[PDB]
Amino acid sequence: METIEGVVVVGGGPVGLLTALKLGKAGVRVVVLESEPSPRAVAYMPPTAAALDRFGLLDDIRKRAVWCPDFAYRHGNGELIAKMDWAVLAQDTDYPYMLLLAQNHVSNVIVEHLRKLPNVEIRWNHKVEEIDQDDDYVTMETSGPAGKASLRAKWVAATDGARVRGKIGLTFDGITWSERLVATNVFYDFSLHGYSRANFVHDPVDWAVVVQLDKTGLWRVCYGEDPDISEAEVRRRLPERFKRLLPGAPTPDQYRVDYLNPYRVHQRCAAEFRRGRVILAGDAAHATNPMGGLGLSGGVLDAEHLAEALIAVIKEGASTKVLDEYSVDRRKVFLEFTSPTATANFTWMKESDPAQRARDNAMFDHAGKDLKVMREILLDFEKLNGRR
Repeated sequence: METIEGVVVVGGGPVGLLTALKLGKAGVRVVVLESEPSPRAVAYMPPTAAALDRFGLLDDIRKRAVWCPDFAYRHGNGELIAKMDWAVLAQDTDYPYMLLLAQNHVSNVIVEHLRKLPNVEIRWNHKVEEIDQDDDYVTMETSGPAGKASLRAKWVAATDGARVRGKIGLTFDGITWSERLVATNVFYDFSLHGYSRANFVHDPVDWAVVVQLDKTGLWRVCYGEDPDISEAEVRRRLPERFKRLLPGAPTPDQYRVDYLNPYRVHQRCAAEFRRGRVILAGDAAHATNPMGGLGLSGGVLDAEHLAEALIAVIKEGASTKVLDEYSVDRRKVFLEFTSPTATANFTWMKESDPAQRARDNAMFDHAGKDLKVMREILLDFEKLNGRR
C-alpha cells in the first residue's frame, strides 16, 4: 500500500493548508486530503496577521482582504456603543488592523503557495473512512473520486471538524450546543449607513454579528431565530427581522440576500490534542462559542506551532515531547483565553436584564472613549500566541 514518509494532513481548510505549507517549505513530504455554512471563519486580528506574515502569505491575503481599521459595538437600533480602533496599537505591532476575508478566498491563496512546493500534494475530495495506528505508522482507509484506497503515514495532522477526531478514541470535553443561529450573506451597503466593517450588535432579541465577507460588497449577518420553526418560516421572517438587523430600517428592495442558512454549532475541546501519531489542530481540536468567537478560532497559530513541532521531530531528531508541548500550549490558549472570551462576548451580547445591560453599556462606553483602556483590551488578543 501507499506509504508516506512524512505527514498526511486531513482537511483542506486554511488550518490544514497552512500546516502543510510550513511543513512543505521545510522539506517534509506532505499529502493533504481535502473534503468540502458557506463561507465561515473570517477575521484576522494582529497576532494572526503576524503569523500569516511568517508563513509568507500576508501580502497576498492583504490584496484581497477587507481592511478593517476598527470594529464597533452597537445597540439593536444601530447606535454606536463603542468603536474600538486598531490604530491605538500602532506602537505595539507592525499589524495594527484586522483583515476580513471569506475562507474560500484564504484557502485559494494558500493553495497558490502550496503549488510551488513539489513535495506537497493536494488530493481533492478524499475522505478518511477508517484510521488506526501502530508503533511506526498511522494507516488510513480513504475514499475519493477513484474509489477506495489505503494510505499510511509517519504522522497525521487532523484539522477537520466533523465527527478522524472521533475515530481515534479521543475524549472531547466541554461539549455545549448553540441556540438556533441564522447565517445570511447579504448585499447591503452597511458602510453607507455608518457601520464599521465588523460590528457586534448588542440586544436581547435582535443581537447580531455583521461583518464584511469580501470586496464584492457581500456581508455576513448572523442572528438568532426561534428554534421551533421550519427553514421556510425562517425565510419568511427575514424581511421583518431585517427592519431591525440592517441599519436604516430598509425595505426589501434596498438589499439582496445571497444565501441563508439556519445552523447550530457545538463548542468543545479535545482532552488532549495528540493521540500517538495523530495530532489535532483547529476545528478538529476545539470550537469556541460561534457568536463571540470572531477572530478567536486560534487555527492559524495552532497550525504554525503544529508544523514547527513536526518539523523538529521529522527533520531535527527531536523527541515527541515537542508534540506534547504543542498540545499543552494550544489547549491552554483555548481553555484559558479563547473559550472564556468568546463565552463572555456572547453573554454581553444577548444580556436581557435591563439593569445589567446598562452596566455593561457603561463599561463598553468607557472602553470606547479611554484610549489606554481600548489599547489594553486590543492587546489582549496577543494571548492567541500562548507562551511560544
